[PDB]
Amino acid sequence: KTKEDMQELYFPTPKLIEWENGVRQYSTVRGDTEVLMSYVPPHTNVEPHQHKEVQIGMVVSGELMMTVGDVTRKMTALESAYIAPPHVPHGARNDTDQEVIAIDIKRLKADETYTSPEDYFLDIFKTRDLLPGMEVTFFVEDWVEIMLAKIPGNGGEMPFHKHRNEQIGICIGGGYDMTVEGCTVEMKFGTAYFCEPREDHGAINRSEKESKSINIFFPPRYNR
Ligand SMILES: O=C(O)C(=O)Cc1ccccc1
Ligand SMILES: [Co+2]
Ligand SMILES: [Co+2]
Ligand SMILES: [Fe+3]
Ligand SMILES: [Fe+3]
Repeated sequence: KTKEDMQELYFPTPKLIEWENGVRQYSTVRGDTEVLMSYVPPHTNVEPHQHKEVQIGMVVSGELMMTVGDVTRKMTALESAYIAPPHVPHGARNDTDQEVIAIDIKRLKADETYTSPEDYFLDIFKTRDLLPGMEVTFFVEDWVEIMLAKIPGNGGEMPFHKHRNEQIGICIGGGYDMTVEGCTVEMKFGTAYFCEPREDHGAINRSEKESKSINIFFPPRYNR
């Protein structure tokens, strides 16, 4: 209805969560899904836990030793992702001298079955550009597609559209305008958006440089 009301739906205001061990997170929520961007300090353990929600994790900057179930893997920035199905224990250590920036999606929606690869970690692959100039890379599982998109500056654009797939995402680069229904927000590093099925959305990068985004489809839209 109103601007504020749409903004709070589609571009929820984040809360900052701080842990005793020094991890800070920015949490944004719409209904069945939470996006959490975490800053994990050098040489820090993230204690293992487990929960009924599924969790998808990816590193955006730095390098993170991640453990899902009994699989431990080194996660490289923008080249790694895993799914921890409901109740599978997971934890991590930033074993480096550098901060780690990560994103987690935590989700529990009716009528979704949360499969994962047998060893949890997904394999990235390129495809042809989504639109010319807009390079994308994906991880895909039966119920979720993760699309990393580089939107060029100087008017790189995703035309305004809708689809039945739910689509949630986060700017992980400089910035661009994103619009959902009646609300346009200037995306910054970390800004999350949530589109329910059929809500119209599009984006335009008017800055002078490319911006990156992680865009996640429930269920897959491109690699079905
Ligand atoms: O492919 C789609 O459905 C999209 O919405 C893609 C997208 C990519 C980058 C910014 C906004 C939307
Ligand atoms: Co978790
Ligand atoms: Co879309
Ligand atoms: Fe939802
Ligand atoms: Fe320009």
